[PDB]
Amino acid sequence: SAAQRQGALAIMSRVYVGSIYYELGEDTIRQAFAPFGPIKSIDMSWDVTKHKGFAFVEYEVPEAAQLALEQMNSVMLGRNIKVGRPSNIGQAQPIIDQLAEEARAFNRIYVASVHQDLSDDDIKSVFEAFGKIKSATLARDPTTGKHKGYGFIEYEKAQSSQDAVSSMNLFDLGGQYLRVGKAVTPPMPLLTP
Amino acid sequence: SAAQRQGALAIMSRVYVGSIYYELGEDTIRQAFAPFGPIKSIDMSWDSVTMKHKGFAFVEYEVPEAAQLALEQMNSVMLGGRNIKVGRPSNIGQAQPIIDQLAEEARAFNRIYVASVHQDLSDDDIKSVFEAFGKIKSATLARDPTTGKHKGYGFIEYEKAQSSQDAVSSMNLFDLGGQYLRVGKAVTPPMPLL
Repeated sequence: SAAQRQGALAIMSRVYVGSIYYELGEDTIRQAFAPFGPIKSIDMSWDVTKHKGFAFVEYEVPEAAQLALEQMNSVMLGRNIKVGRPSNIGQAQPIIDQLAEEARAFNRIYVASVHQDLSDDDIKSVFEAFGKIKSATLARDPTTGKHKGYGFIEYEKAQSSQDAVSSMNLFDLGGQYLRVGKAVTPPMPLLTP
Repeated sequence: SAAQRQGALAIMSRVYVGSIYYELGEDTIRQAFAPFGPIKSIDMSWDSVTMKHKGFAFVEYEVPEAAQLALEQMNSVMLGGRNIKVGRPSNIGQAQPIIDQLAEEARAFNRIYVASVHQDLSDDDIKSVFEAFGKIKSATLARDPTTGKHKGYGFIEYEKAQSSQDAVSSMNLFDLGGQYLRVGKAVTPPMPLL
């Protein structure tokens, strides 16, 4: 149902961050996870005595959490943090799996850490180098219209999309490294079909 | 030094597996991590009084590449959806320089690691399937010295970096037999001590 696919997406957008050093606060966390997408919010455990060592970071989109998942299982001054999906995924797993399946019918990729000055056509040009693009569009603040550093690209061909992730992830663009990954949800996840 | 590059490789071959459910034993762990490479050994915490394990263990592979793939691929579920967490060992500090040094040298080669290679596939089979992404300089499966039977994994070297990149991008999780190859970029140079 629309409401269910909505609650799965919500859960799909969260990552458990564990083993947070004791001096580290929401700001270091935020700073360390933002390259995968603008942080929507963060829930840090709280104790008497400072946080219980863990938190929950929520992105605006599932793709961000997936990239963060895959890329942050590492060090906040060699091995401290562990990253993972939230524990109450069970009941939502069916729809999530259902979503991952629908996503495969599209050759859609997610791009993050897009420098503020790059525009849509810039994105289109760099990326259209792996294949004919059906669409490439950066997300933006409705109020302002300024793009929020990430977006989605749709290729005509699966190989094109595959080549792009393989080639452009961690690609140095400005003093920033793009974070690229395959979409984990279909374009508009809940119409009527 | 030869001895130092040796101790880094040793550390590079280990992954911390955490949040192990309380009934799970060394066998489930072994079974869940072997697709990335044959397990050399496993060290499971133990509580001498409770009379059970402390929830974590240390799995050692025969090679660093296995641990890297396992690292990247097992941060997931052993009954539920999310139980296990995977990571590198905590005493990497002193060895980080050499490890970084190793990762740097590895980039001068277009070498990939392939695991979960079915027992019947031979070297040339590997060569053929993979030579489809580029001219291969070498493709060779590891084997038991005693027996000579290949141990399910091996290394391939392409002439070109794009070839190697296309292969990992294309062949990882590639269904070959009732097995899915685990492919990844080498993390060490061919013979890290000469």
